[PDB]
Amino acid sequence: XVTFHTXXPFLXPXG
Amino acid sequence: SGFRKMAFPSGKVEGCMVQVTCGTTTLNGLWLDDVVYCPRHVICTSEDMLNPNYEDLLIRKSNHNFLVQAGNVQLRVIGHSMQNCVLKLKVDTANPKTPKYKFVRIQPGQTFSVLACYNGSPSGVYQCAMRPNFTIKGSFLNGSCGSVGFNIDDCVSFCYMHHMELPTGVHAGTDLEGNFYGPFVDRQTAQAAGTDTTITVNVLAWLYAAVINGDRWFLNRFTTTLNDFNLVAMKYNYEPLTQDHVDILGPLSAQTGIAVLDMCASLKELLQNGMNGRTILGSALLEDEFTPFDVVRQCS
Repeated sequence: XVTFHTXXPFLXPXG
Repeated sequence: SGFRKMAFPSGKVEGCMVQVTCGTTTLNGLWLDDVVYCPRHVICTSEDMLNPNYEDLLIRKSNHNFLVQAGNVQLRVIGHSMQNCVLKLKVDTANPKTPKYKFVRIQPGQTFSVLACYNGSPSGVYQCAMRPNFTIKGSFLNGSCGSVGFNIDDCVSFCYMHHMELPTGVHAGTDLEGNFYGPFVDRQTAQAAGTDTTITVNVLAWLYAAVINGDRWFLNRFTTTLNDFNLVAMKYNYEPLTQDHVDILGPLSAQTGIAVLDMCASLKELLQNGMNGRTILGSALLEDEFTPFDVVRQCS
């Protein structure tokens, strides 16, 4: 996936 | 004398950086007049990102679902709308430090300065180039979403707002009208960065900068045609040099006296026989992240 650099990041679904 | 990766001064933009929180999610926003601009995925949650419907999500949000802080001072959200991947939050106070500004979309190969911010506080400023595959090789950590890129013409040209990091360690974002540079999407799905190429006009501009600074070992006596140069360039995954690139190198050729095709010939040599362990401007690789304009600024 990709990572969103919130916070707080939206990661890697990935796991 | 000298040459360095040089960013525009950041002060005009520092005074526009706010913090924007939507429940659990936090990132930066750009506060211009009485609008705050931020990446619309601030209204999501991690579970949403797989396949998110931003249209509904925005309906269920209300003005109170948004906490905007500029320094210690809270700003009240009195309206919200969405333009492409960018959220626009209307606030009660107009930003007193709003500079003269304009929203431009940049071509691949053009450079901008990035003001990296965290929780609405600036942390540092560096230079970046829009790679030919519409990604940038930035430096961003968790919480930097909403940092912006700009150029200064006393008018600030905003041209980049940060959204995500691609798997290769490389970043993707939008313009301040919400449209992604390249083919990328603010949703969790498989997104490849394309194969990249080298920005020819920029490598040339850099070689001019070297000549201006006294580093001229790589100058040769030969010349070439634009077409025969492009035939060699493309073989090395170099972008084809265009007539419009040729005009833009104009100031550098005038200052040095070296015509553009003269330099193309010197570059052809470097592309074929390498550098032989020498440094042009202390660098052992060829640099393609300085536009001709960038060279003119530092060597004016």
